[PDB]
Amino acid sequence: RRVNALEQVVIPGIRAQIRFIQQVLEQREREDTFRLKRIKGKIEAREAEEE
Amino acid sequence: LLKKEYTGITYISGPLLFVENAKDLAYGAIVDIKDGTGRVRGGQVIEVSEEYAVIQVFEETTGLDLATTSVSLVEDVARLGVSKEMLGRRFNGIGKPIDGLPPITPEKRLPITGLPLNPVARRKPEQFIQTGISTIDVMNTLVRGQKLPIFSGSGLPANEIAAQIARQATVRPDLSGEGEKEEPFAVVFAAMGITQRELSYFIQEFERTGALSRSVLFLNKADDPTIERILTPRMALTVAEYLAFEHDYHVLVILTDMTNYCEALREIGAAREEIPGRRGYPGYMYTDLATIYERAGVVEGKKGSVTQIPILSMPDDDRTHPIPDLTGYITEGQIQLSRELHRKGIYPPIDPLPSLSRLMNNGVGKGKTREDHKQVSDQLYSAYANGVDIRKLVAIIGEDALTENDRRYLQFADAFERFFINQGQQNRSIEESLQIAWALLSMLPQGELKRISKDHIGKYYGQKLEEI
Amino acid sequence: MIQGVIQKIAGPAVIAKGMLGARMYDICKVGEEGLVGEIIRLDGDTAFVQVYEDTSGLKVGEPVVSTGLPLAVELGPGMLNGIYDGIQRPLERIREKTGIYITRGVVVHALDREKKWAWTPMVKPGDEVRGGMVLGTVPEFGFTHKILVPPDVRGRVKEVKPAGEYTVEEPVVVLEDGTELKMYHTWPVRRARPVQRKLDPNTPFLTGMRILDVLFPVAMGGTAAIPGPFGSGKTVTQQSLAKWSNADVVVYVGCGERGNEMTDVLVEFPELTDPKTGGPLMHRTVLIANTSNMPVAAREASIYVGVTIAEYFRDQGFSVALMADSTSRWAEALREISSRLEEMPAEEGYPPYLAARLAAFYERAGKVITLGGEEGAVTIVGAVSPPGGDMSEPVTQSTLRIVGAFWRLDASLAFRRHFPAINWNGSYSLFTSALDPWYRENVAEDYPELRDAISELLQREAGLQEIVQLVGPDALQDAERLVIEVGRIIREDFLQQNAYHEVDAYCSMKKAYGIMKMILAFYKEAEAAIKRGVSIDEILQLPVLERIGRARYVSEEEFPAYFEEAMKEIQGAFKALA
Ligand SMILES: Nc1ncnc2c1ncn2[C@@H]1O[C@H](COP(=O)(O)OP(=O)(O)O)[C@@H](O)[C@H]1O
Ligand SMILES: [Mg+2]
Repeated sequence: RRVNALEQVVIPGIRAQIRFIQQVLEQREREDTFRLKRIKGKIEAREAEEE
Repeated sequence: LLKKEYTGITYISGPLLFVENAKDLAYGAIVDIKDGTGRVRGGQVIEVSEEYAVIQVFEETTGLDLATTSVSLVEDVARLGVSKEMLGRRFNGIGKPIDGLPPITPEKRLPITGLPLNPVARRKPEQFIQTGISTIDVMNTLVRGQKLPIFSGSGLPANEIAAQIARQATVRPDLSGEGEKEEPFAVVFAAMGITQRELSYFIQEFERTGALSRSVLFLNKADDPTIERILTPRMALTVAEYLAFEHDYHVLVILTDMTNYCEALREIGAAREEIPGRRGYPGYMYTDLATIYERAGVVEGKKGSVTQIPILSMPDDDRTHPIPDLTGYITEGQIQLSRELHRKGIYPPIDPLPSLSRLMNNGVGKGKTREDHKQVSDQLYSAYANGVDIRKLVAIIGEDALTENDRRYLQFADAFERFFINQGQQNRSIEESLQIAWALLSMLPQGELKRISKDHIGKYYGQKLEEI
Repeated sequence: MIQGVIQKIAGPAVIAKGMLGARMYDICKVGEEGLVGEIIRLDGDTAFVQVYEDTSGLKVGEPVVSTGLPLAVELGPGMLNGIYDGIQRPLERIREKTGIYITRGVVVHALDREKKWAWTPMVKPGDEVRGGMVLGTVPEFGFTHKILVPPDVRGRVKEVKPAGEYTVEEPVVVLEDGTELKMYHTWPVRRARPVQRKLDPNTPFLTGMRILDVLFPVAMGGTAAIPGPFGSGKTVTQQSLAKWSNADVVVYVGCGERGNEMTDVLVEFPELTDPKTGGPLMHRTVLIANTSNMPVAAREASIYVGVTIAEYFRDQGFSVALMADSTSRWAEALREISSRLEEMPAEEGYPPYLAARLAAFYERAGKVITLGGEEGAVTIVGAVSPPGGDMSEPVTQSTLRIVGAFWRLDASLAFRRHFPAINWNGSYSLFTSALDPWYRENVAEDYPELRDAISELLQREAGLQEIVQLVGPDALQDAERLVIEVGRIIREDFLQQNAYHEVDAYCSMKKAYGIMKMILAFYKEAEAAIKRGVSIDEILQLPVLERIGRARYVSEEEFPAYFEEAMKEIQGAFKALA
């Protein structure tokens, strides 16, 4: 009974939680990359204000 | 009409190129790009301003140079030349014939983006379609004017199900007494990102059925330019709308593997440095998908209709992925396949619990199919859900703590999954399916049928199984 | 006025030049076709315009003309029994001029200028009027429409038109300073309409559903949110509220949803019956429709137009109910506009000022004392569509901080066809304690005790549901099995309700009260009979179970006769039971 309970219940929930956390972290990293791109664009635009 | 060329190219990078003095290019226009070797490319204006105009190229930018490239205007809005002679032809998604026959003569030239239908001009879909599948016709019935996609996995046979539905579709006018004639039926098949091994199957199935004489095929292959995948469903929907609302055809549109369309849209969006969405996808997919799905329906005062059956493969069978999630919020139901039923040889592997049809309640009933349909569907859903729950309980505890009621519910579940779902290549009428459904409900005792009124259990209850 | 030319076109955003002198949030006409736009940023000689219509085919150099006025609606007689787009244009008038497709550049009037209304004066020369006072009455579909003074107008009446029939644009009252008052007036959609006081709500908003009206009530001036995944029941629940609620005027705002639902509302409603006046149901309904394939920027305007109309009907002493089909589409429109503005996103791509807008929208509800001395109220019910059922996304979290009621939907209940699929464990309501004096007077003195007993039974059932699944249902004692079965009876016989049945679609308060009385009488008799040594499965075979099961299908007029027969059979069966 314990073997069946663990195998059919306990593991898939942990796996789903792991899969959710990975997606959240990846999304945050992608947003950080976008912000870094914008600040680099502003930095390059600053130098051309008066050559 | 005269032509105008622009040679002031100032910047080329990736898919974009800038034209300096093009102040008379309309927003969203189609341009024609020529290089020094004579090869001709296409493109679209995505931004126009006084200082420059931005043009994205439909395919790769190899071989372009600032010295010899010129840009020529084609038309202010992307249009498709449609005709009644397009039936039986094949096209490559951008509109050119690939069957070797001469091109068509357009009766009209229609914008491919379409226009929204006025909600006042619409009318309610109410004509029930008999598809020959018990799990569809009884519990997820399809109505003329509905958009009902199929949620599939990787190795599941969604395409065979779509072909079988296309073969067996009929309207059954006798149940409402609506004469004998058939208003002509048509099929528009659009394939995005399809492979040759798969495309050959659809070609052979259409040839064997003989439905190629009343069908239009738009084919976009995996090695084609990525932009041509975006334009493919829009032209198919334009042709379907033209036929249905100007020649009174009853068309059926099949869009295959819209996951390829969504990945192509992600590529195009990420190529222009935009803020991404849930999983890297663009944040405007909902509008882009709504501009495709919402073109079906029925119009007051007209005889034609458009019916959509999109097909999409769920990535890693995840129902919370952005593509199935955004498809669910727009379309009116879905048919979801199950890998567990496919593993044990059941065909078609349609799973009743995650399946849904929103237009069922106004396409069936008294005077449409018969009186007892709606209550039978509810009773089947409730009893099968209880059986699945009890079966889930058994797999942890074991087959020793079950009351005879729970044993009856398990018997109902395992008899259902065999007799009702698995039918093979059969073609079942609605009466046969309802007789089978009443046969299954007879295994439960009378007092538990709370969903059904006492008149109907006094009429149809008591029939035995007939798989003998 | 100030006139300029187009400098840059990019999506739904147009930048014009030569616009020096235009003001923020004014309405501009863009291009030769006169597309409607709005200023959202001023920069030197240029201005940033968002367009509420499709911008395909425009060219650089086309004229742009500013009107000098903000976005405003027309308020007056003739709005009931009508359907409007996002910027208040009648679709049934657009169709007769354009066809089955909606095209841009069409200009129509919001109120029909050619209909004749029976004017009835109420003031006389020499009177002094203020904002919100009543000048006269005009008949409508059963209602009596009051002609209100604009909130920012005061003066002394010089002359009044006599009784007769006039159009909406003919002046009926002329003031001493030369100001002419007509049967209609305009009001900016982004400004809240003033009131004297706001009152604490003390009367329930009867929705017609058992679980919402009993377990998680909402008041006559409160707000509620109904989040849920796809195919969960948000639209059927909001259309049932439109059909069966006790409000006087219902305003329906379909911000960015399907086009077939609007057809269903336009077809079904003219044939149904108004619950409280006997007329057609469509005579009390106002529709604002902006479908998913309509222009994106018009999603924002439709919400404001709907809430402004609801506020207008509040000032006449009516009780108004407002339904928003989805606010996530409004959030997506804000996100798209902010992306065009190249602003820095805060979280999930949404602009940082989303919460302020959501708070400003929900705050317009409440029970008030109008400027004319009457009493009115507005209720707002807003549906939220989280991506993938994730309740942690910013739209839900910003909504939960202002709403007084939270109706959480579950996909698990929707899979097993257990509708309305309200999660009774995650939902809550903050109006329950303030409605008890009304319940003790209008239904029964013991109603809150019965409700608390049912909630306690549900809590015990949920507690035992963790035990039964992995230990086995047979391991429980007789009392625990009885609790499980009574919880199943409550779940299937009382909480569940079918919105398409001819009888079960509507349920009164007294019918629900009788159902709880039946269930708790049965539970008391069963727990008494268990002490006598009777086996549990013999109790589940009692014929009185079917009487409780079929109770909700009994009609409202036939229910009291059925109730007494059940109240005799329940005692009789358990008396004869061993
Ligand atoms: N009270 C109810 N009774 C019966 N069916 C319901 C009820 N509520 C929802 N449904 C079912 O839900 C389906 C669609 O739900 P819907 O309101 O569209 O949810 P959403 O708007 O979130 O997609 C309908 O086909 C309907 O059969
Ligand atoms: Mg909905």
